Formats: sequence, C-alpha cells, structure tokens
Amino acid sequence: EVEALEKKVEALELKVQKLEKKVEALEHGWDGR
Amino acid sequence: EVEALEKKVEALELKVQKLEKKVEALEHGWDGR
Amino acid sequence: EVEALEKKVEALELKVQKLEKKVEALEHGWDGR
Repeated sequence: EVEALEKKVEALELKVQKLEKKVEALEHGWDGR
Repeated sequence: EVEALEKKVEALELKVQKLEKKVEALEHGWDGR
Repeated sequence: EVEALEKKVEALELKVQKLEKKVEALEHGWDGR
C-alpha cells in the first residue's frame, strides 16, 4: 500500500506542477495565452 | 494513517483530473472558453 | 515513509485548492480574468 501511495503521490506532483505552469501562463497572458 | 492517506490521495486524483480537463478547455478554446 | 507521504499529500492539497480557485476565476471571468 505505501509503495503504491508513494507512486500515486509522485504522479500527482508531476501533474500539479504542469497545471501550475499552464495556469500561470493563462493568468499572466504569457505568449498570447 | 495509511487508509486515511489513500482516501485523500484519491480525492486529489479526482480533483486533478477535473482541473486538467478545465485547463485543457481554456488552453484550446474549446466551446468558446 | 508514511509521515513523509502525509507531508507531501498536504502540500498537494494546498496546491490543488489554489489551482481550483484560479481556474474558477478564469472559467467565470471573475474580476476581468
């Protein structure tokens, strides 16, 4: 279970960091977005 | 603790998937967004 | 490991809640966004 949680948490961390980047681009109008 | 973590992780997974959908719609201008 | 997971999960929860707020603002055009 723990090793399974660890793997899912790290997938979520990647996903969330990609979302933060995309959301900041939308919020700031980076590159016409 | 582990069962508690498992439950919170799965809530985060739902949330993140809904955020990805919304962000992709904003990024692609789906349906006028 | 468990205490480590707990800490990362709670960071993700903060992050996701901030993302939901920002995304809702973009989706609703709150405050010109």
